[PDB]
Amino acid sequence: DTKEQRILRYVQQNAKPGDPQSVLEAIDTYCTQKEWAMNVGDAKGQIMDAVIREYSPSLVLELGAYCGYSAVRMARLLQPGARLLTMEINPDCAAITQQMLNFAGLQDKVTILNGASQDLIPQLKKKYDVDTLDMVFLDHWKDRYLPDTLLLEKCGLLRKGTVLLADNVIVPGTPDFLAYVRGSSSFECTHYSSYLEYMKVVDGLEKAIYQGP
Ligand SMILES: O=C(NCc1cccc(CNc2ccc3[nH]ncc3c2)c1)c1cc(-c2ccc(F)cc2)cc(O)c1O
Ligand SMILES: [Cl-]
Ligand SMILES: [Cl-]
Ligand SMILES: [Mg+2]
Repeated sequence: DTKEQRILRYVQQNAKPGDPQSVLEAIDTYCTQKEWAMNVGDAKGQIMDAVIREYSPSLVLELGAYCGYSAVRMARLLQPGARLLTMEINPDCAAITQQMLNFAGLQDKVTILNGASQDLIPQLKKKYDVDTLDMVFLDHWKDRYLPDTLLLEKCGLLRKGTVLLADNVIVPGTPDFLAYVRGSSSFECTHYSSYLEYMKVVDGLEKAIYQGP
């Protein structure tokens, strides 16, 4: 019996089906009071919400769903018809995420793909009928942020104005990605200082807006 299963059960027993906000609150309570977990959390979550509301993206890709906290956070603010694709390599966590979204009533807005970003990204166009992405949320292995950004570009998935939003650019940190986007003319970057989920430790989000070649 895992921490992730305990989080899901806590949601199911302490939130209201179909009420995404109650789901977020339940997860944040459990992770504050019972067991820490690597959800983006409320501090960084509020910044995410402000970004999502600014851009109202029609198609979002998330790398690293975990238990679905960020997927619930984003999907609850998407406009009608807008969609989120989220990728998760750990099959147990993919299943938790699907159940989390089902409980939240967000399952028609989100597709949870069980697999590795580097395998799935090149299939997005032909298999998932993607043209280009409006926003990408990076929250998977930190050493994959840079390679998968470059892969997204190679596959023609970025357009002028695509918003990349990256978790954990301070802790654990993603130093190659951060140096790269901040030094590249193809990205316009902004740093949003915040706190590591459920902890009094500084962390932050980076927004990197793609500008084309
Ligand atoms: O490391 C982190 N997250 C990534 C991660 C980690 C483990 C497993 C997976 C498996 N999921 C996965 C992987 C690769 C993938 N490829 N395609 C899809 C896909 C999906 C992903 C993380 C760590 C901390 C943290 C830990 C400890 C601490 F002290 C402070 C902070 C805080 C966070 O907010 C974090 O996000
Ligand atoms: Cl999350
Ligand atoms: Cl928090
Ligand atoms: Mg994270």
